Amino acid sequence: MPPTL
Amino acid sequence: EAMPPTLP
Amino acid sequence: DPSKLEFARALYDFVPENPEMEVALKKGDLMAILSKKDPLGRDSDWWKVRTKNGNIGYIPYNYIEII
Repeated sequence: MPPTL
Repeated sequence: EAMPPTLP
Repeated sequence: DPSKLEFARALYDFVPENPEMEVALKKGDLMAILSKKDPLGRDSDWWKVRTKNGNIGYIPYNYIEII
């Protein structure tokens, strides 16, 4: 939440 | 060119 | 060549940590994919795109879907 960068 | 929805 | 572009939509908000190189996305935002590689033609998890108001910059590949 959100995805990993 | 494009077509969706719905991010509720 | 514009008629060859892919386009993508943002699945999440993205606030750029380096706004010098990166562009911001709001969930639902549309964009065009300019490149999937880094500037030197190598694989990359950061994709170059053009936003809804004509800014160019990089975004995370896993925050988008390709229409």
